[PDB]
Amino acid sequence: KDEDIFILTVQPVGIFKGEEFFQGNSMLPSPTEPVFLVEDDILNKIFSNEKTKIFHLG
Amino acid sequence: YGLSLMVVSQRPSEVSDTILSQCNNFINLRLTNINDQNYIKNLLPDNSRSISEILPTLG
Amino acid sequence: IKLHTETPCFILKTDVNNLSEYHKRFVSRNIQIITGYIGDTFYFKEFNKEPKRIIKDNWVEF
Repeated sequence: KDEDIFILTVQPVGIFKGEEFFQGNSMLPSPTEPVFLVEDDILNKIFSNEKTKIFHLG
Repeated sequence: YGLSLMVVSQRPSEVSDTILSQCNNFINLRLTNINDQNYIKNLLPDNSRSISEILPTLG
Repeated sequence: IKLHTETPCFILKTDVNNLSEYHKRFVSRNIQIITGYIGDTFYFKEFNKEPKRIIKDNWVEF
C-alpha cells in the first residue's frame, strides 16, 4: 500500500553467449541484474532453421 | 546361466513392468514424458529419488 | 550499482601537468573521476579510497 510492487515470475529456457543461442537450464542471474524486452530480430533468429528444412507453419 | 539383459527403451510406461523391475542399475538420459519420469522415479532405489529430479534438465 | 563493485584504474604515460586537462575534459562531460593529485603533489589516501555508494538514487562517488 505504501508503494506499488509489480512482480513477474519467469522461467529460464535458454542462454545467449554471443550472436547465437544455447538451450538449457540450471543457470542463475545474480540479483539486481537488468531485465529487458526481446527484440523481434532476436526472436526470429530463433525458430528459424537452414533454408533446406524450413516449413513456414504461420 | 550366463545371460543378462540391458534394456533400452524410450517409453518405460509401455515396456512390461515385470522386466524393468528386474534391472538393478540404470543409465538415465533426458526424459520428457511425465508418465515415464514418474515410473522411472518409482522404480529407482530410494537413495537416488532426490538426485533423480535432473532427468528433464539433462542435455 | 550493486554488481559492478570495482572501479577501473587507467594509467597514462604522460606528465603530471597534462592530467588536469583530462580531468577538466571529464568534468565537462559529467563524469566523476579521482586523480589523486592536488597539483604536482600525490596523496596516497585519496587514490586508494573506495567510493561510497547509495543504492537508492543510483549514486557512486567516482
